[PDB]
Amino acid sequence: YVSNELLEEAFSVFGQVERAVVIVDDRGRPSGKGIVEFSGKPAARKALDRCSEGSFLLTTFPRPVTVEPMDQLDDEEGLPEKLVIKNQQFHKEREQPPRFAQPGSFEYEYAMRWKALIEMEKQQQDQVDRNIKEAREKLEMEMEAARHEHQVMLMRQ
Amino acid sequence: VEKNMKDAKDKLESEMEDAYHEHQANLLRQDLMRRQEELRRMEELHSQEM
Repeated sequence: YVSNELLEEAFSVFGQVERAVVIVDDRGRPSGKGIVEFSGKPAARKALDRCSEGSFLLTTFPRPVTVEPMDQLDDEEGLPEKLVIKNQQFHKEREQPPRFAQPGSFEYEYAMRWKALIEMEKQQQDQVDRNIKEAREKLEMEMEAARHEHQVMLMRQ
Repeated sequence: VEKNMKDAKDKLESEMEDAYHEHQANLLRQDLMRRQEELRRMEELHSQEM
């Protein structure tokens, strides 16, 4: 449960926040991610290192947010033809135009190998996602136990 | 009567510090017992949850 102003104010400690909008998909539920942009590079670096070495927490739910530098994916320029190197290997990779792979040929077999490798990659990524999800679910089920134990130990101290 | 009382006042003056110490000790003990009661209650609740 997050809001744009929540990220705007929470990260306002490290510096001025020009924009802080939670990445939200079409339906409206949060996607579990967000984008925050500062004004100065030193402020962003300080926030990044403080969050990495520290535990920046947002709400009552004691789950801090992981902070990493933003990679910038651009889709405006794309890639024009003239900015390609157009060197020798480009001609090597442009001997024949794009087309379907003829069944029973070498191209079809090697494409089968590539598709199998890609499917195995997807299966491994899904397995990692499942492991992370189960670990998080197990970690969430013990909210009350750990909190009560810490209360016990602190107050007995 | 005057002498007996002169003595009663003198005696009651002597317990200035002792009664104060007793009162402070007693209030500290009451606070300690109520905190220990909280301790046992929340500890057994935590044990049941575990």
